[PDB]
Amino acid sequence: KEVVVSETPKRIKGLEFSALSAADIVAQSEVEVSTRDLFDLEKDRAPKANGALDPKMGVSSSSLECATCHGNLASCHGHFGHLKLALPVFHIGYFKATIQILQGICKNCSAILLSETDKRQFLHELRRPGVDNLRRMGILKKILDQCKKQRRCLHCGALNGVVKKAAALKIIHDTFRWVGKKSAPEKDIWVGEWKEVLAHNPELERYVKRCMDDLNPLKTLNLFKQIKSADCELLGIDATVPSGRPETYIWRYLPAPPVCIRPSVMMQDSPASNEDDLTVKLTEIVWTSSLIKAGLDKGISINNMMEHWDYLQLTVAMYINSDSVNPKPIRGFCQRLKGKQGRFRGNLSGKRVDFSGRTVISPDPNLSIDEVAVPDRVAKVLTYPEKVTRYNRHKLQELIVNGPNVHPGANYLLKRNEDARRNLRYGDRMKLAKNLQIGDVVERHLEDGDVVLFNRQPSLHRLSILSHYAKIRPWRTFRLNECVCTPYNADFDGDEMNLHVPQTEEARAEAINLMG
Amino acid sequence: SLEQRTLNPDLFLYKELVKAHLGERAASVIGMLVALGRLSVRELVEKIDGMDVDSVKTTLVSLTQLRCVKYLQETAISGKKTTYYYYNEEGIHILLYSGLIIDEIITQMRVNDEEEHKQLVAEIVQNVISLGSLTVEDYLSSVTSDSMKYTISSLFVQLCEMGYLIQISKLHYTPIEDLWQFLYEKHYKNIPRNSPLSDLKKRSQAKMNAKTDFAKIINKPNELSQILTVDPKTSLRIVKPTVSLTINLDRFMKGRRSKQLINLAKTRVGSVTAQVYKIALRLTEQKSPKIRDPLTQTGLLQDLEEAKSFQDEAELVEEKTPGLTFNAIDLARHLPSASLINSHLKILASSNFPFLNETKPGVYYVPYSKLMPVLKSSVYEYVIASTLGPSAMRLSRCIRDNKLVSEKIINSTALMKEKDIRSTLASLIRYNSVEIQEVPRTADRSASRAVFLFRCKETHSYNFMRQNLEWNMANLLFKKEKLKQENSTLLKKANRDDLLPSELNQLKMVNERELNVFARLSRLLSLWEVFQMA
Amino acid sequence: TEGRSRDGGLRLGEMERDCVIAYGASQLLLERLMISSDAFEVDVCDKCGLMGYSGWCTTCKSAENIIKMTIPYAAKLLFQELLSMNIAPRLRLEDIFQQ
Amino acid sequence: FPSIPLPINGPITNKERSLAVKYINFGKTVKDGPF
Amino acid sequence: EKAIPKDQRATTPYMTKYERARILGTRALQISMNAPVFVDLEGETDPLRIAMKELAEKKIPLVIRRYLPDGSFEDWSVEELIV
Amino acid sequence: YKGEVLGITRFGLSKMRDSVLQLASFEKTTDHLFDAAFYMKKDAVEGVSECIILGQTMSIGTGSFKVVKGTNISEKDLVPKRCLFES
Amino acid sequence: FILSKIADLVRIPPDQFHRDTISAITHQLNNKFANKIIPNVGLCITIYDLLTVEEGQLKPGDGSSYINVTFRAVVFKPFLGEIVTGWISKCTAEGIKVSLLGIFDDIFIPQNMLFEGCYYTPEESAWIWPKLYFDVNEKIRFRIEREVFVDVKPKSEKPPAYALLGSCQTDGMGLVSWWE
Amino acid sequence: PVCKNCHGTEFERDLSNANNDLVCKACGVVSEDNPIVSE
Amino acid sequence: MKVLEERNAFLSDYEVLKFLTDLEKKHLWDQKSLAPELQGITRNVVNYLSINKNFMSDESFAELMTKLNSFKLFKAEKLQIVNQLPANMVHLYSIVEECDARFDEKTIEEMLEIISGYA
Ligand SMILES: [Zn+2]
Ligand SMILES: [Zn+2]
Ligand SMILES: [Zn+2]
Ligand SMILES: [Zn+2]
Repeated sequence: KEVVVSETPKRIKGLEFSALSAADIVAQSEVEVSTRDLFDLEKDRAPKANGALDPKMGVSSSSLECATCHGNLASCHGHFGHLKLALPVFHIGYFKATIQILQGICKNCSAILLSETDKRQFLHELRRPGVDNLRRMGILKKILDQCKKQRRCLHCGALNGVVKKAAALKIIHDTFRWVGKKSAPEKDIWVGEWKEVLAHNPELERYVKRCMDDLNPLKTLNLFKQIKSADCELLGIDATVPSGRPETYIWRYLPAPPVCIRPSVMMQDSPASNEDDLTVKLTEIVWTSSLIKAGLDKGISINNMMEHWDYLQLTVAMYINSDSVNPKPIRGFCQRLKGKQGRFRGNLSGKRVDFSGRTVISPDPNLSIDEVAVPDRVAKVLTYPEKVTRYNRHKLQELIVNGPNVHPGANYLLKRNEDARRNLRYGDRMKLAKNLQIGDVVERHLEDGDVVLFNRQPSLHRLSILSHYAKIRPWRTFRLNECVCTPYNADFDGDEMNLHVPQTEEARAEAINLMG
Repeated sequence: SLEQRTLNPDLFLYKELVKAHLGERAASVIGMLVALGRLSVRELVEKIDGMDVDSVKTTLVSLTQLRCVKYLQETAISGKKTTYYYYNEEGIHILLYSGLIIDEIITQMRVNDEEEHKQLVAEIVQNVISLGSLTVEDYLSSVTSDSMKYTISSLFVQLCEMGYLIQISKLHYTPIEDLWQFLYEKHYKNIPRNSPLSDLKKRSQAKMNAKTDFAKIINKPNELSQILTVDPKTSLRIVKPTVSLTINLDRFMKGRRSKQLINLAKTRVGSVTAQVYKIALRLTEQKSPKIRDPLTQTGLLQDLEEAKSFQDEAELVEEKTPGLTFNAIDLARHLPSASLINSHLKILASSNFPFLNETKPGVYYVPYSKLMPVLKSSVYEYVIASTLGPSAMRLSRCIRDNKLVSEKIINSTALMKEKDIRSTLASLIRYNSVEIQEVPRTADRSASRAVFLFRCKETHSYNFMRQNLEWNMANLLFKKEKLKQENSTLLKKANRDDLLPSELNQLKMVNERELNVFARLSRLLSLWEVFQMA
Repeated sequence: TEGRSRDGGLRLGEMERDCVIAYGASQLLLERLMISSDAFEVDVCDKCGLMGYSGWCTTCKSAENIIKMTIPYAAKLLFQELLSMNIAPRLRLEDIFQQ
Repeated sequence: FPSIPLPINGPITNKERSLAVKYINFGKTVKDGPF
Repeated sequence: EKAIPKDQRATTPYMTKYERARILGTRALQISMNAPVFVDLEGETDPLRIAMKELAEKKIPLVIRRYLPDGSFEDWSVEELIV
Repeated sequence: YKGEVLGITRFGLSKMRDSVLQLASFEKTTDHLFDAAFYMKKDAVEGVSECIILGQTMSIGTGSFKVVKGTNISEKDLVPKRCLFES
Repeated sequence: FILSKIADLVRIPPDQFHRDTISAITHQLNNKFANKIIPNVGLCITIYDLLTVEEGQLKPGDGSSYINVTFRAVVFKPFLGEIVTGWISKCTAEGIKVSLLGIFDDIFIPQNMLFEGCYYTPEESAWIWPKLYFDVNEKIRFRIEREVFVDVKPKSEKPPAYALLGSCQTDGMGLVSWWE
Repeated sequence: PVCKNCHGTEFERDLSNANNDLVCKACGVVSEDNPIVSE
Repeated sequence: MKVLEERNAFLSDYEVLKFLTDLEKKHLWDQKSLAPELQGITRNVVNYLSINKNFMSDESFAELMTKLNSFKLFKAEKLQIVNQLPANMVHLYSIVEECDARFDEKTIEEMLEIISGYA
């Protein structure tokens, strides 16, 4: 019940992007992957304890069950897990945009290296209603030099030089720009603070000018954490969202993807599973980040753990983008979204289509233009959905009783009540023929009158793909007329072309009147 | 509570102060000013959603009256006058300290006892600023006509001339940077063309004059020669009744810093000399040097040859001020013995904490600018020793005086076993009281062939400790009103009567438990405010 | 599946996608590239808009604001690969009608 | 779940139990006042 | 930005190449959803071929709503266009 | 049409038309997506190669106009049945 | 017995093109609204009339015609003090299960405005009276104070959709044949 | 394993026309369409 | 789903039987065909309220009510007393407040005569 349900159909007006927080990861996650090894030695069929291909993280085979949503392999949409790092590291994607917003702030009190009446002129060029991405990113080139051409801040006056890379993927702050006026307090502290270690082991005198202060991912996180909300608008980010802080641009938590993305493919070269390269990277993260957290608690040497936290910085910057290995190379995330037909060309722009076929061509004068001739062995595989109506009811009762062996018959049937389909080579057909509720859909064979596309495989121009009528002929090749071979520039010397058959009623009508 | 603990700066403090004791409609506007900086009403309505244009002005006049924002006007040559509105950081600290000024009138006005305005002088501070602004006619025209208020009106010149009741003006309700500009442009238009020589000094010729204007124009509220009326009838002296006045934060803040520093005495000496130091401390509070230093707020702090002068003359201000350098003679009459007056003060100079140390012979005084840097490092190291191990108190002092320690001299200078120093030092990289300094002895900064050096870095460790407490104040404030959301249906019944005999249990055990919160907040606020003496 | 021995299905590439849009045909382009190839029924939340499973959002756990739609499967798995590294593609929806 | 508390954990003293009364009636004035 | 009557009717009066590929496109799947035809069909099948016959006698019960690029309507009944 | 002759390279598209889903299908994919989520951009999808990835109806050709069914009715039978309001 | 001016869109499958426009919009709104509850309004019984009707749009992939339409339907909202002479067919040991027979039976109304000697007696009676009793399947007067509307689905019988608040505070409350 | 209409326990994978569906011989209702191969 | 006006107006209980009986009339001969879900609720409204009247013209329904609302402004209770225990004043005591101390004339016996008129 006695309660209504009602919702309009909706659309998508546009994508809009953001990096999500260090608190929205555990919001959408549901498991945790504390432990390391993927396979318990219980020697069961699905041994996965906590930190593995977990059965309530997803399901990676057809004989299992997803313990969260439910379903075997068609019902599971995939679910996220999360990790928890021991101490933070840098993001290899945002690595450029975590120094270009570190060249702007001070390095002691961490305020933007700008005066007060100057900055108000800058963000006045943001508030006007005509601003494009051509000029929005252009005017941030001027906000950054003006922070780099300004040596000392406002709130403590401490001198700030330049900060750049150190060419693994760590960055250092070149703090000393003296011309001849070396009588600065911080320079006097620098020679005063450093002279105490000259007493012991004075071999370090060839290491003076190369030594320089670091910015490790535990200083910068506790450096970004006190830059105020009021000046975010001048260095790229906006406020008013939760994840609008700059604290969320270096790894402190990282999510784990579902196993639908990274499925455990069974090669069946053995009774062992060929586990893909993406999980064994996600396990070498959780083993390095485990013994660090137990390392600082139990107590291990500081010169020892500083390379473990430098290994884990180098490992998380391989799980994303494997260009930074700096050497059979491991495939990563970024190593498959780009490339020649990795994504975006062979998966999203250009897909693989059902209901197609590819034989050789051979000439035929005796049929008309707009009729391609089709062999009958491919004419009783390529079906076409055909909804029952009172106009075509007396035909479609005569056709379902032919069966899928004589030519004008059907391959399947889907009633309005039924949910999946019904095959027609199994079970009695005449008892199924007589009922045929007027609302349902049969799938007849291809028959002469249908609307069939046709293209050459190297498609030079827009007249390389044309739409034809059909005619069912009893040989084994695609006959077509002589005059139509000029757009396809075919030559009948052994080459082959493929056909497409649309399967709506509004793309069956649009292929003729626009591509006939 | 991980949703709170991550993406919330000091904006989480300023949002829930106005959300606690004020309506919901103003917690959304001051949350937008801090998150965006400054913006006028013509684009404030574009940022928020759910508030009409004149409903913003109705919302904006609420925090106008309590001085929770600060305005500005700057016109254009082509356009009209635009009212840019900023955020007030000192007007809302009053709403933070608001329970403590009531107990600050009592601990500073001790001449009277068994008075019949104890219930009233506790209410006048609740009367002056919970109404917003205040003037003299607003309380004398009350429900009581006479009520011996000639005593009560003459009671307030005792309570205004001791401080923190300064007449308000456009100075306190404008910020500090938008005043300095147009006077610097006035002093630049005061000196014209027709002098080509040393034009960089001519640009600074206004700057030497604008300093003398700056300390002048901030004394205009402080100056007491125009705040009270000499009137030859029915009295002797009285404040001018046409004066719009509120409370002031500074002499409360200077009195709190003085209250903060007598507790260092009770540790470094017993309680005899701790009783001695209170008397000479409290008498210099009404004229002490400025804590917040409006000189150093915003301006020419960038260059050292000006930044030196922000404490060169300021120490000469403290040394050559007549009204605090006490003679060490008049202290005996204030204590309820010029030998014991000098002798119990002789131990102050002998202790290595420079209070009552540097002076002229015979006339002694407590310096400030070389003292409060030693208070801030003394309180912070005891917090580390209080909440975590005493081994960290040993290590943090060790790297302090020993500049740039390595891991071999740390076992020469201090004495602990090697396995235990990893389990204490690694708790100090996580919280930033130590740092790392690296020397690459090989090519391209390789980590296993490299040794590491340590440092104190005596600013980064105090910023993180400041904001480690600004969150914990506001997180305890988060469980203030959220506790009052459950059990709310009988808080209305407890506010509609001015009796189920079993329901009353569920009103006291929620009320005794929130009694702990205001005491826990006051102790943490004493732990926080030390880090404001910048 | 690519391969005649792997039971075929042929590749409508990117050279042949541009040949279709030159005709102006805008309904079999939608049919040949998600209906007969890659259809999948995603239910996505409206505010803080990102997809969830059968009836949940599992990031604002209220299970109230949900719209049934359908997109290609190869954009369901982009919106989780692009989400696995820290990029959040928030979806913003309108209704078709009432311009 | 987190350890290591601050040392400010005391049963409330009547020296400051009166101090906590001045807070709750301060906001009761302002909230029940104009705003 | 609203309905634009026959006085301010300033587009071409001709059924373009994309109209008759859409009107026939969206009429034809109505016939496969048991919608009633208007024309005297003979013994005949294939709801597309009964849809392009119905366009010859101009008995489509539809109307084309042309949007200008400035957010303006424009309506044209499908009998009114000639091809 | 934007003020300067500009090529069809990487250097030529980042000043011609900026929209992140379309630029991902060109050469350098991920370098346009990370700085997209940094600035927290917003692209409304109306391009040809952006309504392919989402499975929505293209805006050019035979998708430009929209089709409406007439309601063949007027106000002559849309009167209410209101009677005996209050007496 | 009051109207409620609401707005909605309604779909029409293309086999309903022979039936004219107002006869079909009435049908496809009936099975959407008949014996239904509205979130936070009430129970629409049957659509009263049509206020204005717009022109039918087409989703391009669908082929049907979708019309947005504003109308009012008749819905009962008695009063916050309305007398209602319902019946009963259920009794329990903590209140009284007074439900109007025929229309809805999702109502539990208490007796919290009566005297000090009320409990439950499990001998066909409500309680012992200090007085002709009342039983099921006869006209029983009961009025209304309040109602509670929630629309919650906490996924992981007491139907919480439409529950009224009733009392029997004065005399004659429990049976209509006690008076007249 | 079990049909929704006849509840048989024997299924026959039909590969006669390259569909590779899964269906019983009792009634003829397909149990799973579009197989997901282990690539 | 936008509710424009929740309580647009009032409608009397007679049109809940009057327009609904004309819906019963063009409903393929209800109640006498003895020899979906929308018609059971439609049937359960007609038999409920008409029995309450039984156990008629609308012009006579109007003349009694215009005399019934002799109130100054608080009238709207004149519409609810159409089938709520007719021909009794001890039920009219419990309907509307503060009318035991306001109506002490032959009005309360004239409202007895109106409520006994149609009953
Ligand atoms: Zn699941
Ligand atoms: Zn600084
Ligand atoms: Zn959501
Ligand atoms: Zn079966």
